[PDB]
Amino acid sequence: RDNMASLIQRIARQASLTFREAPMQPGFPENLSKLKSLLTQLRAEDLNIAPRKATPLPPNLPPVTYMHIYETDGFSLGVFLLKSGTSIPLHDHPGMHGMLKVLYGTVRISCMDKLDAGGGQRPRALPPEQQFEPPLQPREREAVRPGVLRSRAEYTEASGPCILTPHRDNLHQIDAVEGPAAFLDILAPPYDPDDGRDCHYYRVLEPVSDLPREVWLLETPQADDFWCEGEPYPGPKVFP
Ligand SMILES: NNc1nncc2ccccc12
Ligand SMILES: NNc1nncc2ccccc12
Ligand SMILES: [Co+2]
Repeated sequence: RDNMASLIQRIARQASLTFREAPMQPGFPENLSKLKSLLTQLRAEDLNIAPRKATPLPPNLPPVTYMHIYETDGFSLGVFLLKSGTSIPLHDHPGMHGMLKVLYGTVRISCMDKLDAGGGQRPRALPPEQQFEPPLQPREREAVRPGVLRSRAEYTEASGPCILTPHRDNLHQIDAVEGPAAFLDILAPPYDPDDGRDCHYYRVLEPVSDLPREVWLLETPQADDFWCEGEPYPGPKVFP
């Protein structure tokens, strides 16, 4: 069709409309569904990203890299590229909406939430006799929170986009399965560590089993061996 912008430009426009009057323009549910529809059409070749295959990882190379596409105050738009056998560790997205689309390879995504009384749960404190492996230091026991592990599935470019909300599937872990993988990620609002909106990491405690099952979650510092460095984005530019 004549004069159509690139798909990635149109994704960026729609995320901007989604996450920021006669006739009435779309509301949030309609805009979210349109954003989702655009992401379902996106292929790696639309970003000029050749699928990557396996090559031992030198200790100085990042396990994961990041391609910056665009960002505003409303959203961030970029690509994460995982090397073989790497993992984006379990983390949350506080108060955020998220949408991701696998471009190549296969990822295991585990989706979780911390219990929230605003949803009709009655979150309880960890019981004192409940023990774990490894055992919990006293300051760690006080910091444990209950949560629920909702799903743990493999996703490829043929899967629908994966969506999260402030209150549903807000925690996830992404493991690269059977070689390298990459996905396009939209986050809204973006992280802002200077304004106290950081990426928080977690571990699921193993005590002393189908889904969904309740679990115990402990926040933890970013792992020593996890870091994500930028690399050039080769696809169509998002203007301006
Ligand atoms: N930004 N660099 C790094 N950040 N965190 C962990 C690292 C581990 C090995 C090499 C580089 C690392
Ligand atoms: N699910 N992906 C991610 N979500 N939030 C923050 C991230 C930071 C680094 C790498 C991946 C991230
Ligand atoms: Co994430």
